[PDB]
Amino acid sequence: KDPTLLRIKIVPVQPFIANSRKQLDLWASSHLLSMLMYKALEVIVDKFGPEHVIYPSLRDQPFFLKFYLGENIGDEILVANLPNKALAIVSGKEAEKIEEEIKKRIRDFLLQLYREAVDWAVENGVVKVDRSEKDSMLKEAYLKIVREYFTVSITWVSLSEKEDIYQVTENAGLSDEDVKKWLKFAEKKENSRVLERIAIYPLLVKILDSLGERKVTEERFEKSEQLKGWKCHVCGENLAIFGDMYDHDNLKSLWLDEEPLCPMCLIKRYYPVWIRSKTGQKIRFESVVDVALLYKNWRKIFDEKYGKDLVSKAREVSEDFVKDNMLVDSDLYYSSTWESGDEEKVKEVVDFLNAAYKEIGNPPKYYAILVMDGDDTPQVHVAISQALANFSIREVRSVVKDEGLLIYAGGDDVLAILPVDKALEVAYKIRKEFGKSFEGWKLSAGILIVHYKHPLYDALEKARDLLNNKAKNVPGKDTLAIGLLKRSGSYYISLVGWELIRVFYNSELRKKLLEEGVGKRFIYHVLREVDTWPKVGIDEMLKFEVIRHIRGRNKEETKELREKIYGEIKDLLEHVRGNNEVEKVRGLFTFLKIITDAEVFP
Amino acid sequence: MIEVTFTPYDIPLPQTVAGAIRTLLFYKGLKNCVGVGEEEPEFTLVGIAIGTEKGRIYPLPFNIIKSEKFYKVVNPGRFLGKLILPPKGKYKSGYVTESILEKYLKGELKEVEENKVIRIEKEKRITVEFLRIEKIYAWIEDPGCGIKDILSSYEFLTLSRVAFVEVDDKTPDIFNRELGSTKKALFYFSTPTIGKVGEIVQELEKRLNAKIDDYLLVSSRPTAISGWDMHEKKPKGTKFAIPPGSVLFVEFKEEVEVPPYIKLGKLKKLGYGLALGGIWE
Ligand SMILES: Nc1ncnc2c1ncn2[C@@H]1O[C@H](CO)[C@@H](OP(=O)(O)O)[C@H]1O
Ligand SMILES: [Zn+2]
Repeated sequence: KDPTLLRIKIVPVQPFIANSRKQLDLWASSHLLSMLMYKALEVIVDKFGPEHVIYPSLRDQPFFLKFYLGENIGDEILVANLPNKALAIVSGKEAEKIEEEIKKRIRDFLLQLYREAVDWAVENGVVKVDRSEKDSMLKEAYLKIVREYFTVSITWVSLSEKEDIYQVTENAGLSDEDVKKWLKFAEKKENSRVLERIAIYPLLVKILDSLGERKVTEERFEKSEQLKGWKCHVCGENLAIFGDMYDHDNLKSLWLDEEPLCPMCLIKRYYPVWIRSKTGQKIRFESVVDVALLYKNWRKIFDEKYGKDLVSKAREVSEDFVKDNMLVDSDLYYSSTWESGDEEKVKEVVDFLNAAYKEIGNPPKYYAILVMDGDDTPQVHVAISQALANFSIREVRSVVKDEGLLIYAGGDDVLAILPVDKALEVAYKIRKEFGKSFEGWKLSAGILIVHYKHPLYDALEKARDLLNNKAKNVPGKDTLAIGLLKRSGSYYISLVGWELIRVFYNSELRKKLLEEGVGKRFIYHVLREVDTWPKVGIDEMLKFEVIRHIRGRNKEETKELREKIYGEIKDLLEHVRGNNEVEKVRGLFTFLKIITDAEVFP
Repeated sequence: MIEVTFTPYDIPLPQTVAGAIRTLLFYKGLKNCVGVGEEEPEFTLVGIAIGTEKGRIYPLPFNIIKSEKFYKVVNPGRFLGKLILPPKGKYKSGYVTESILEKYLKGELKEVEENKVIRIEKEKRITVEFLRIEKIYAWIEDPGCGIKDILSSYEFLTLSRVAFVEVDDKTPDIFNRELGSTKKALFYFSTPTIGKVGEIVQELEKRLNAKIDDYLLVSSRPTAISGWDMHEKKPKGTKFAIPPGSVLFVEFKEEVEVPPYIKLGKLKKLGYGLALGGIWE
């Protein structure tokens, strides 16, 4: 009818996602957020179809195919592909009512999962509470928290309305060097300054965004007071259910694993079963240890020479540690777990694993968190939405495969948990595909390598930091910030260009290190030569250290080797971020220090 | 107004300061202000600020975005009658010195150099994380509890860590500024301010007895405010505050004389709601 541009924004995102103890909560949060966008986009598709939703492109969106068209689709449904922002065109007369419908649908949807969640929690002993006092679980205090947690912000603008090109953009504060010219070329294409807004669509989107941000900070601070009482063990913010009726000890004795959950985190624990009973699907790897154990198929090699025995000696300790001839807790593959979480029947399990470690190698204890983000008419905008929709649904999914857990892929952004020996390769390919998708378009990323016991909220925060304050802070961006957070607390960071990965993989330096404590002292001496500017100069120092630690089998072979390692180092130096040569040498060697760490890459 | 400077050595920081003083009066008999079994004390903690070797520092205002080697100050734009903030990049956090904050409040700051933005050094401990802070400043309005004379008899107080105490009886320059009159004023929240945007604004109106045609809140994500409830033996109910660094842009109907500072929201007595006056063009 009367053309109107409408933007949708859902928050909070990262704070919600970060509030997770298990990888399953992380996935659930991400997935649920995507479901919220879906519940919001359906309100517009019901009234105008997928042709009026410019971004994201619903066309091939699994959620759209399975929940809207009802088709039967596979595990690809488990990946969150809908971002938290969207653009559509609606009847200007419909706008205001649509803003009310969308808020109500999301609000009703959550209250529903909550009610389903509470029944599930009781019927499955997540919370051991009287049949009677189960009703207090749906009192107002808890409904408030569920109802007010997310903030769906919708703002729109009339496309038909006419305004003075320059006067509108200047007043919105968009008069850049670019915008100034762009507009001109638009006044050239038409003998006029007073046009219909849809004539400056691009700049319209940005104004709409600003309008959107104004809307969110007015809506997100309206939260209601909360009853005094013990807080949720997962997020620490909201009241834990029953947290106002019991003392701290009595409260925790009422929950599975003694961890009191608030309404949101309860929905969080319940979301996986919901999605499973509604699609018959569930994530292949439930914990970070499952992903960690993919390193060099360690897990698969263990289940083919010690699987049966381990499960057997497990029951001997307790029938609980098993379920379907499998281990209940994936972390039971580690010695330490048994010496912590019939004393004598355990000494066996430990020693069994200890020996096994000597035959196939110690079990991987580190995993990787990969986060990626794009660096930096309407119908053409739609074409873009589709290239991105297709890149995130098919290409990203394509390169990850089953070597890790792809949690989110909403276009030019990615979140994934991967074993350490697949992180660099996966990240690189994703970036490569992204480039091909546009025959340019740069992508930045953060990879954090962390121990399986590290609190998930903190790891997620460091991964974001690596992305936003390291990688994206590099001039020209298009950088990968690699961070290694060791259990001892030591944290090594390195900023590199995407090509360093390729150059390093096919290098002699790489082979030479994977077969040397020679490489360790080479890395130490060089780093020690770059704490400050080396008097003899970067180049000469590198040759000196190369001659010092590199050797072949005979005078001629070692001559060739030193010459190649040095050359590869200079090449690699081409792809390390830094304000000068000493910073680059440091960065490259910190990177090397990271990939040659024996504990992380056993 | 008295200014107390705490030098630490091995609930939010504001309440910690507030409570540290309440406990001191308690054991020192002067319970006439401790406010036994009450949320707020008798005296009012106007606010708290932190410091390093460089002196007092403040959270970088949320409308100052990093853009290459500079932190550009972004002022309000306008669209169809609404005050808006033009899109110009993500907000990167950090702190700023009082000197810099003053230029910003006067509207004289266009951009701040990269090496001028401070990043507070963290410190892990066993797990817990703390900020390598050197000084904590506290401004208190004592209706007659004789807090100044009591503190001046102590060099050390408990914040369970300990801190050296210094009590200067003189309001800081930041609170004595002369901003002038204008219709385009701003309010920088130096401490978490508890309340609904709309409520804060009303209060702001009925306080400067003026009318507000439009306002824009540049903030980030709510600060969750906890606290212990002694008589209840439980944790206080969570409240969500507008985080320090947030800027309330205001456009008055008729010119107003911008106060150098003003308190808003709940828990004023505990240090919350300290807003500093500013101006924009
Ligand atoms: N459902 C989700 N799950 C994981 N990440 C998501 C997500 N939805 C959006 N994102 C990502 O969260 C970033 C910070 O808010 C967003 O970037 P924007 O700044 O919103 O573009 C998304 O990349
Ligand atoms: Zn929670």
